[PDB]
Amino acid sequence: MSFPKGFLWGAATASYQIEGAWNEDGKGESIWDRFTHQKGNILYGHNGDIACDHYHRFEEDVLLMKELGLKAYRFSIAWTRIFPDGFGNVNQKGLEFYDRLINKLVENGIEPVITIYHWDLPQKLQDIGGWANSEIVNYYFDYAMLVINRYKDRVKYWITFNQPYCIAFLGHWHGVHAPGIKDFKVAIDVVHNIMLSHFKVVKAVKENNIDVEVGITLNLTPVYLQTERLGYKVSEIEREMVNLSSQLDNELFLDPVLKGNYPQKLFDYLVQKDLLEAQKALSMQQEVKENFIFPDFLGINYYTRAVRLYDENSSWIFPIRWEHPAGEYTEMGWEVFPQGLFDLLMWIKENYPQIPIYITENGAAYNDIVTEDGKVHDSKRIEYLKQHFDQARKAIENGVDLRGYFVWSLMDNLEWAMGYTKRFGIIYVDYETQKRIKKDSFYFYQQYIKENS
Ligand SMILES: OC[C@H]1O[C@@H](O)[C@H](O)[C@@H](O)[C@@H]1O
Repeated sequence: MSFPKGFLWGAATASYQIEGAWNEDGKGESIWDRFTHQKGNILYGHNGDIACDHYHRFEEDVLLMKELGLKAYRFSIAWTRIFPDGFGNVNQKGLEFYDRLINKLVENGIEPVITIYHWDLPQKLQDIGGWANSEIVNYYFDYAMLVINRYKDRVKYWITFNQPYCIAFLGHWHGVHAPGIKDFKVAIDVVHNIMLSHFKVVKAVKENNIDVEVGITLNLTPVYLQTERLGYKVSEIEREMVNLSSQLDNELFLDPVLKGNYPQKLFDYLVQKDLLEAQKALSMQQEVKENFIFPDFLGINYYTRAVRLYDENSSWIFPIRWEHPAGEYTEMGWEVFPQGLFDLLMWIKENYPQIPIYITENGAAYNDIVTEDGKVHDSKRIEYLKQHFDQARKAIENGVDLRGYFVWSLMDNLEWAMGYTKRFGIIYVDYETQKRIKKDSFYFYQQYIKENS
């Protein structure tokens, strides 16, 4: 069973994680510039001031992509490089960088896939409440339409948002991501404003007859029951409560994007527990129904699963706990579970309308060391990729409309609050010299693309 003709074998990055040049050429301050410049937020006080210096070295990086034989390259645009203040003055030097990057990609036969928002909100917009302020929808819209209109001739695939779960909950509930806010109700407001922002862009692309594909990227976590792993009888309350908990991860974002409503079971529970105001629940349902429009593709970020069970006295917002099955784990503490990719894809196929699917991120963090001969023998990363590739092939064989696969990541980069301590690249980056070293996984992926295209 072969991968389809034209399958987009890719690699992915995000602007804040690789670009550096955080205050060059009139670039405004982002919430991640602010967050990493405050003590106690990032391991080892790492920041994205320099990162992989991709802003200056993009030409050499594109050459590595060509050598690799990528069909596509997924990256994000830094809003603050285009509108330093979020709205108003457009920065010509910002636009010129992405002009040069995109042209270089096109010259090398690589399909650009652009994430419009990958977490780096302008701090000036955060100053007025960021994603919690419904004015953000229009500011985002103007930014998105500017870049789409400028690049639509060279860029066919656009992703409105990457991982709304993180933007909302990690950014505004747990506060482990920028902007570091800790309020569940604010986080739900953010979810809603993201959905409206997304819908507005999809609508404008259709209504203005812009010939591009617009999607959104969600991290999805397939949830499994510890009780079933153990062979016990599953109680009704357990199944119900674990289902609720997994709706927070998955359905809360899939349902509005693909069906035009929020999951009602989740909302009923959140209102009952005074985690969501009854009025807001009704308004959110109505506004999403009014503005809903089906997208052109679904982007899925997949890394691992979760195993859960009922626990009446848990400190989580649902009475559930997590369990840790035996097996292999990455430096992130994430279970290596390729089967979860297959189960997830089949579950999307069976429970949602037909839609093309791209795996916009999948990869693994291992503690790479460079040998004396200047190599990186990341055989565990290779095994991780090989097994997930195989599950993707199996999903295709079972009728999933999978159209691409982007490895996270093209190169080692700043892993947000974990700093540079987590290496996901198929290319090693020595942060002292900015040298790029092709890992063994680079050559494995190169070969894999060659024999599956
Ligand atoms: O946490 C590892 C990776 O998770 C993904 O879901 C995010 O989109 C990436 O930006 C991040 O580097």
